[PDB]
Amino acid sequence: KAIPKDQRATTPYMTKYERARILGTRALQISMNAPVFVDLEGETDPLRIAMKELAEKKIPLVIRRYLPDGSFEDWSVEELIVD
Amino acid sequence: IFVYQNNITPSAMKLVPSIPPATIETFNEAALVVNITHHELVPKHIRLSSDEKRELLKRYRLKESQLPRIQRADPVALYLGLKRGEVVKIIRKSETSGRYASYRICM
Amino acid sequence: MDISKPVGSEITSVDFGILTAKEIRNLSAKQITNPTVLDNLGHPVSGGLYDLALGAFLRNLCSTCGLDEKFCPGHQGHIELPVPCYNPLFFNQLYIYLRASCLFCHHFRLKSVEVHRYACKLRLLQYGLIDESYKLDEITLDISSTLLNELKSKRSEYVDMAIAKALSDGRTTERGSFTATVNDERKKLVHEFHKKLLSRGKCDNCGMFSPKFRKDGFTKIFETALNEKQITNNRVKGSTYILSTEVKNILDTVFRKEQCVLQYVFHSRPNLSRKLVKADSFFMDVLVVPPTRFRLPSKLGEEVHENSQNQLLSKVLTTSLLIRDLNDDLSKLQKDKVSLEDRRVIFSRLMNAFVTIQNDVNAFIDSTKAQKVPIPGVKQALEKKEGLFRKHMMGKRVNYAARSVISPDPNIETNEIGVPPVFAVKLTYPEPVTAYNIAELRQAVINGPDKWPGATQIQNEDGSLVSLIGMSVEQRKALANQLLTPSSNVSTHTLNKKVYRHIKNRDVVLMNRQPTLHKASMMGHKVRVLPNEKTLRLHYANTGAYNADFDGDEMNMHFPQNENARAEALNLANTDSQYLTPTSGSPVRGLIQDHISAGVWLTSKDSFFTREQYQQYIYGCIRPEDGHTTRSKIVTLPPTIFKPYPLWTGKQIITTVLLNVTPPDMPGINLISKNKIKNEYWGKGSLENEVLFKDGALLCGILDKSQYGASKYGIVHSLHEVYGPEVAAKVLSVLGRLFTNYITATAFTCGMDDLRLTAEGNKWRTDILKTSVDTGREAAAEVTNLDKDTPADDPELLKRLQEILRDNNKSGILDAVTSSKVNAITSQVVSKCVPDGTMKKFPCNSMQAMALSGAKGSNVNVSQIMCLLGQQALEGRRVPVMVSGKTLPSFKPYETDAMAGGYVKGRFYSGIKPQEYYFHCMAGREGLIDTAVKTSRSGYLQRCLTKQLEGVHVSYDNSIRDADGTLVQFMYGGDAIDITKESHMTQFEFCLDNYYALLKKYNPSALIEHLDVESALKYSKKTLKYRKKHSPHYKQSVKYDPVLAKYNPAKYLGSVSENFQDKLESFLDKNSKLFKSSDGVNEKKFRALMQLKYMRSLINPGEAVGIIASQSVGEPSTQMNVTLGIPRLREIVMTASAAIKTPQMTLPIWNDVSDEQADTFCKSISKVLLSEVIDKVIVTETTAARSYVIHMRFFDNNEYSEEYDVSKEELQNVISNQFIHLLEAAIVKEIKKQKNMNKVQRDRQSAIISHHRFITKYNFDDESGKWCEFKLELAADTEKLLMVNIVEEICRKSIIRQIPHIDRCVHPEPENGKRVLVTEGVNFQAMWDQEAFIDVDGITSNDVAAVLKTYGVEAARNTIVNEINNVFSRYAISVSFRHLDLIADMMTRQGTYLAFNRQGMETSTSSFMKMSYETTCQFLTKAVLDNEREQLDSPSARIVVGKLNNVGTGSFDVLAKVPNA
Amino acid sequence: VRKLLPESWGFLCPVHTPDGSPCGLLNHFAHKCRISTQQSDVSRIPSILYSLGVAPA
RNA sequence: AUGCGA
Ligand SMILES: [Zn+2]
Ligand SMILES: [Zn+2]
Repeated sequence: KAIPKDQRATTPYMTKYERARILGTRALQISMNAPVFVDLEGETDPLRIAMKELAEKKIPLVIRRYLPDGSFEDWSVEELIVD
Repeated sequence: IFVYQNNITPSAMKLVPSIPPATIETFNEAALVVNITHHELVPKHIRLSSDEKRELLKRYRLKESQLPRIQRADPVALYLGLKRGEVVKIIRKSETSGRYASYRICM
Repeated sequence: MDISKPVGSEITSVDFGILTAKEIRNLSAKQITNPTVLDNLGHPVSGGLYDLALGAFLRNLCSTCGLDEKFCPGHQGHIELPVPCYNPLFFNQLYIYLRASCLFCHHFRLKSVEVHRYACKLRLLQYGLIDESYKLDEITLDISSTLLNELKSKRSEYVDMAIAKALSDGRTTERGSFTATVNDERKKLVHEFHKKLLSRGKCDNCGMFSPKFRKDGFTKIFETALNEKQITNNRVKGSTYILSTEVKNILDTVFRKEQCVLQYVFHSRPNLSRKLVKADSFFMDVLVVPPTRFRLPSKLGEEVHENSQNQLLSKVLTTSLLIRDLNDDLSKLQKDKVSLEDRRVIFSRLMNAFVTIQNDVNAFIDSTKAQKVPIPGVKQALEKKEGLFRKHMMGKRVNYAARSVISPDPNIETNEIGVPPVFAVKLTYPEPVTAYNIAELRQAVINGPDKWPGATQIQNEDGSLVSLIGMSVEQRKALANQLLTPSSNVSTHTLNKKVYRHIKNRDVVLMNRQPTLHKASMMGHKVRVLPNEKTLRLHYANTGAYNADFDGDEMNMHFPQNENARAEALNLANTDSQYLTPTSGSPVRGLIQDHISAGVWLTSKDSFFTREQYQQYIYGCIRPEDGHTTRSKIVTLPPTIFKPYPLWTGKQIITTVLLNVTPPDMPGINLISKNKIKNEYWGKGSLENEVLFKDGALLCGILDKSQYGASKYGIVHSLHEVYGPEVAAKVLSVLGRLFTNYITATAFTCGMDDLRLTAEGNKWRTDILKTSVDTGREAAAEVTNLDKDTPADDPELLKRLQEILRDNNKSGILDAVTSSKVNAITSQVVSKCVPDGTMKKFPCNSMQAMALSGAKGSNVNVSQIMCLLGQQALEGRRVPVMVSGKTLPSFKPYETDAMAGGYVKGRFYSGIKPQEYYFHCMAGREGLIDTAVKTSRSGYLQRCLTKQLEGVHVSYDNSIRDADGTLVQFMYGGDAIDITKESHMTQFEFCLDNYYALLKKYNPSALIEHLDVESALKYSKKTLKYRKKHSPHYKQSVKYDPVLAKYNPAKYLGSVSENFQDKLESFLDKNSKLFKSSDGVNEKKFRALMQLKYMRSLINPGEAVGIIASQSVGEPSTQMNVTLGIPRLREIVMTASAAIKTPQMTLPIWNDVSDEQADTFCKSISKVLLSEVIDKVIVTETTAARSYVIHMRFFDNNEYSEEYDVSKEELQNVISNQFIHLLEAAIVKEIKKQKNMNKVQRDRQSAIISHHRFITKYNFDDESGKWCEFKLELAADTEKLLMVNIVEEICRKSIIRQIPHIDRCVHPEPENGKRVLVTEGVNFQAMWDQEAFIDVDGITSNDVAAVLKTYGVEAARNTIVNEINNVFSRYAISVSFRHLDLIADMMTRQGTYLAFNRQGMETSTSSFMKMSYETTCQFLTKAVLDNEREQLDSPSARIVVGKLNNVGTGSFDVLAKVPNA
Repeated sequence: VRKLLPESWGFLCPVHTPDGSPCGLLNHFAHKCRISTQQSDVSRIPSILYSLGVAPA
């Protein structure tokens, strides 16, 4: 099932759905006391915090893009063109 | 290719499959009066090779049975002589994309 | 749900399979034997239906776990059925297998070697090796046992080889092979197999004669006697009722002896469990007992009624106890009692009792299988409208939800929702407390449940809940200092407390308005709590997406409880992401009514404003403190007029707002749009339709619905395109405030003065309306076909008009012609009056303003008030007429006045005469009927294909795969373009006037490092060469696929449709002179920009394009010679009917084909019935045979020769050969119902007598053909018949000329295309012989099935997409071709015309999706009988198991990178 | 069945009709409509008809 | 289930 990193063939861009799930799950982690890797800068909404974390790509999440075969491509946030 | 004039008897139709040495195809002399591949709604059907088929099945990571189907008794399958398993590439002109390449598996 | 309580044991699939009595007895918590339910008048009977082993009850703990009614999950008991009975669900199955066996050998009556061949085919189809399954048939060679064993050896060898190859080749696996086509080939094989199994009407393996088996229907099988020829044949080869027990004892042994085939017959996939196939699966030796939890009584307000399950189950237990009592009789009798026939009655007890208990089990299963409002069984409980699946699984009630009447409010954002403080204090979010939110949640707790952003409850990390419903400020104060307490238990150290905070101004909420008709009708809005409200407050801009109106409309407000649902409702479903519909990509969100008329008034060159007024309107619409700007200060323009006084225009105000809402780092939007107001209205030289936007500054024209509401390139659409949805939304809120405030300063009104015409306008109106008096009768005499000015009282006119009244078609012509003429009078009246004759014009006239700007109204409405109502119609034609010939009592019979037909000359401003009020009442009512029925014909259109395409989504490879994985399309619409992006993808000039802005959006230097900018561009150069080389369709140089086939269009910039590439290059060439007017942009940097726009406009991996398609075909079909509208769409999509109601075949006629030749061919193909040529038939029945002298007096030879192009000789052949033979056969059939004269003519008559047994004479008008007389003589024994009626019937059954299936060829007027002839029938083979007039390559048809049979699958596919495109085009609806093209590809996924109903659904692979549509129990039965396994791919199926949906955000997984040191 | 017919002029109201499923099914009598509640003088009508020239059946 | 609101 492991698509080799040299062989990843999918869209270099983060889909709106990918961005949505990343921001939701990571926000939920910050709201459950995941260590924040950026200045809280006053904020109280965990979702806006996760948005800041996306803006600095500090997010430590990986997207597993599935292919209907079952092969998948592990992509970092730090590479997938956020927008 | 066996072009009958009016009919072939079902007993002879039991002879049609009887020589796995060489395919036998029966055709109606009245149904040959027009080349359906002549028609404006029928895009270009191209028979794929065994290697172009194996490549197609690799690029999309899927089984043969998961492609779109073309019936074995489809007139166009009868024209091209499609055997079972044969994939045909259909180049159709689309009202939006222009030339568009689709595929069909003959099963 | 709680995020604090994870699980990591998710269900991955669902296996189906039959239970076993030993399994039930082993798991069973108890045997229930006592038909009692309650005891001691108030206690659960021991070992009865309400034993505590079946769960907790009445504070009695579950006797099987000791758990309370609030804790015990309950446990399932079982009943030891007296006999075995029959499983109803498989009764149809076991009956077949009973009919399939041999009773003297106990084998299948099909050849054993042929059976083994069937096992081979089904084994190859478990692994889905179809090509090999068909290749098996070829293995071929009194038949020796060595030879039949040689066939079994060779076939097993083929199975072993084809398997060894396929497992070696990985083309399958130990786990089988399962796909839609494999399922279909299995159902086809198993069907032919069952036909062969049933075909043997005597055995073959043993040669024995099995009895015929009959059944009662659901409780008894009988065994028919045999014939002494077959019984003595059985000896030389040497109706009775049977019990379920005997069937079980036979079928056990038969199912064991045929286990070898049935191993694959009863599995669609390899039976890894080596499960024996037992006959006890179709019979019930035992009955289970559901949990008491699900058997609680029906208490309705006060009344406690026993559960219907208790009743039917108690009936099984009572009847079973009676049969147990008969077994008491066996202990009773059966010592020997040698001659006590007394048991002859107990034998009536056995037959009656046994059928009775069986019937009662049936009734408990299915009420419609027993024998006045019978309590429902589980089959009724699961299906129909409810289908437990539909009412509580595919849709449910939900918590954290409210419903309320919506109220308008322009001061909120266009993306927000005004929540009344009852909801703000009654809706909570479970907020985990941290170091960053401790202050806010401590305060919210301090406020308490009875305040604003307080909080209703606190959930500890230990799991316990502490309600604040009644705590005092002191106690809540105490808890506020404990929200941050330390850990206490290692079991809980990882958690943090939760606070159920009220909904507040930082939460997103999902608003839904019933109609759901489309995904755009349920969006996420940002909550804004409004004080002293009681209604859900909504901005006007959303009302055209919900199709909502403050008339009384109610809306559902859903509050999501999870950061995943928050993030999605703020990022995916949010209103801004819904500015365009996927149906067409036209904006559905804009300002409305008053805001439109306010924009029309403010933007007039006549509107000036003083510095005070201008600045006031500006801060009125822009609040920098609200984040309404990208400047943090305010900026302003110089006045339009420096002079006498500093003056600003309204267009300068729109300039100021646009200059203040757009980002300072970007140039102003440049647009040339148009208005809905012709320039003529602003003067003889005024120019106000050209809307001009230069660098952010409106320089000419006004704004209206066409601009910021029209959602068609206008201003708002252009801002959406250039700066994106956040800016366009900001623009909408700013405009809504600007126009609301300006409507506060100047307002808008309408009144009677706005409705009057001048004395002149009434002079023209009355003068033109004097001309309809001739029109009424003039048309009546045109349709009647009588001389001009024919008196309105001519008696012949009245008789002709009665002839017309009695004919519905002639009346249709009279209505249609009178309608066209009086409608010509209407058109005259309006075109003369209206805009010129009004008492006050334009601006000065608000009534005209609202229709002409398109704020509200139409020019039709304005003409209906100011001019005339005009012709009323019903179902497409004029007023109904009474059988007396009167359309109203006050009208004399056949009144030729236009008014008497329903033409109302009166208008709403001066009223309508009562005779006219009855007609406008007719049209208005029939309108309300159409309005009330259209919504029932669009629900089934939505759901019928929405069930099918819900699995249909975008694979990550851009290919469209279903949730199964079966590929539907290799690209979306063949371009991978998102409709919600495409709108400007082909508007190059606009992009050019805004080049630098789009270069600032899609700046490539950020991305040019992640992709390739050459490979695709190079393929584009070589392919553009080969494409210009081959720029005939099917004799081109096929060698180069399109660039989209060879490179992922998201990865190598330049992989684009050849249509888009072609249009772009052609634009760059045709504007090289515009490329000689620019500051310096070039077709390579501009072409690079447009390629990058194309890459950035592609459909995202995981898009729910199936559902989007289904809604984009359904939703617009609610607004709705051949079948049109919903019945046509149903005829295609819903049924894929091989029998169109109006099958037509279009025939293109060669350029060389004359019009006169075309009319000759139209006559030459149309059918001509014999009836059509007969003028009169005289039968002189004389009866001493019974003489029938049948005289057929035809038309004149030249009459039928000029209408049907047939001769008297053809009439001779048809009469002498066809007509007579059919009539003579009909006369013989009527008997069964009972029980001059020249030599050549004489030879014909005698010869026809010699060909027909009844006929005696034959005299024919050989001089013209005017009649055909033949004498028929019958014996007295013939009694009586209605010979005239027989003749008539044969006349309409005799044809001079008929092309099979083709009725008529008509010559419609050519339009928008080549000359063609439209036939009313479909027969391609027949047009193939007509090639000398018809370019066969250009024949088309509305009949999908006929195309599939003749021209193949791609032609039927293109016919579907064309036919549906025609259906929507008829209603002038835009629908993206990508939707129709997807739907067509899905209907042809198997190479056929696979409709979207249950029949087509059968072949889909998800058993739960089948279960959850229709015939739930039938799909369940076919699934269990297969031993099917659900791979849980269907979105519906996945919902059934409570699994993350695989579409969209669930199309992938998220993992985390974690430091290891 | 729901089509408003001209026979109803003066008997059923052309505008008193619900909106929805019942539309056309739930008519309303006109404000001047009456319903016969008896029957009368049928016995003398034959005598006058016979006098008017009706031939006895 | 009937009527009915949207
Ligand atoms: Zn229990
Ligand atoms: Zn037998």
